Amino acid sequence: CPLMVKVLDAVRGSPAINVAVHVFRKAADDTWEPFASGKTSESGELHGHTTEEEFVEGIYKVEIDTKSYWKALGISPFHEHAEVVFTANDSGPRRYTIAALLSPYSYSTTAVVTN
Amino acid sequence: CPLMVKVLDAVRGSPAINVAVHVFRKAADDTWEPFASGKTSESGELHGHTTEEEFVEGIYKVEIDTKSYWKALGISPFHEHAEVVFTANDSGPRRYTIAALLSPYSYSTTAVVTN
Amino acid sequence: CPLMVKVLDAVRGSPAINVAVHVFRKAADDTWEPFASGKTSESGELHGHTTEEEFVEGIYKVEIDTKSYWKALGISPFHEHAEVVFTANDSGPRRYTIAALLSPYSYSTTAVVTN
Amino acid sequence: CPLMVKVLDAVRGSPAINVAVHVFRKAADDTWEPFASGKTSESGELHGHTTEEEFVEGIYKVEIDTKSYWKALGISPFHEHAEVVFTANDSGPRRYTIAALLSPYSYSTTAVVTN
Repeated sequence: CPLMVKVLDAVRGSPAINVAVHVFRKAADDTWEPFASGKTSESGELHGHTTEEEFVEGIYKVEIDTKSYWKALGISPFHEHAEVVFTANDSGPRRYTIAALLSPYSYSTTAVVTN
Repeated sequence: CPLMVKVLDAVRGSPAINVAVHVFRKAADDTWEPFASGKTSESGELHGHTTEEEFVEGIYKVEIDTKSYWKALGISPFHEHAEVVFTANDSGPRRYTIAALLSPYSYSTTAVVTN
Repeated sequence: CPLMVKVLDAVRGSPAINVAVHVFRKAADDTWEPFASGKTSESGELHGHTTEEEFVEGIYKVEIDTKSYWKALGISPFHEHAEVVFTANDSGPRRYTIAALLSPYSYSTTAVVTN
Repeated sequence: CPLMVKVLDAVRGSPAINVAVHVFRKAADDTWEPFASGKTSESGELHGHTTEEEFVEGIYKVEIDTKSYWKALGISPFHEHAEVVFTANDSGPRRYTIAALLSPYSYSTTAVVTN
């Protein structure tokens, strides 16, 4: 899998489990189009999305349903969701890991791009 | 100024100056309508393009043009922009400060909401 | 105020109020000597206990009592405190703002240095 | 291994490789005492420190030589190092992962505690 998403909960000090993640690729009309989606596992990971075949260069959007996650915990959140928009540039045979750290009123996201 | 945006550069330890910010409000037809925009000052702050009257409840999107900022500094960043989407004032009027901390392959964003 | 400390609560989306902060300066004998201390205000800021004359170059340590803060809110946090250690003014006098963003199992800290 | 340290570089979008990490445990005299140390691997991880035998409850300090890491890259950093001080509380048979995200003028750290 060329694109991995890892979500952490900065409140409980745990993986963020059962979080819905939708991945989209930018299409000609500059409209978003579904690409991949799933729920994070107990390790907080959303795994084997697409293969290296369909993971072409382009603009991708990763949308993390943070709001539903916090509501499930009884915690009042600020964000409607977390969005990560980036360019996949084809250079070395690279894996992208999108990491997200969640708190009710803040999140951070980091890309780890490895050979 | 019920909506303030503050942007910091985590690489230089400075305010992120001259960063473009666009604010959208979700309209009735579920599309995004332009609400306010500006560039951060020398103190990394974007102030009042918005009044308290005009800043009614709704879903807002703050999009920070992080890519142009890194590129103008000779850096090729991961993300296209930083997006912050939230519901505003739905329990009455609040002041919101959206803080963003920028690195080339990482950003974080935090909301400070005061009465 | 050449040394300012600002602390935010990522759980409540608010300034972190009444947070204890201790600043130490490394002395000649390689131990830490007490330099300044205070509690954050309602705006989450700790201001001037320091003058520009007294804030000479050296290695400084800013220790933020995050544990007492979470516990006073009914929360059992991971960390004992947040520590920030840095060399100050070694190319002439600067203004430093140390920003800390707090969650129970996570914190981040950022330095903004201006001339 | 009951305690893992994972370090990321928010500048290059990579694991932070070859970073020196020193772990200390709080001793009776309220002095720090060496516990474990090593260099992060190419995956940015410092692995199999101690066993569950010697990883008892107590106050631990993880010190990450961020300054040497940035100097090796030609990047001028703010921090002397990053320090993470926490309490290991013995409850479920738990693994602690200490994650650190580094930028020249900022870092964040998160604990992921898992069964």
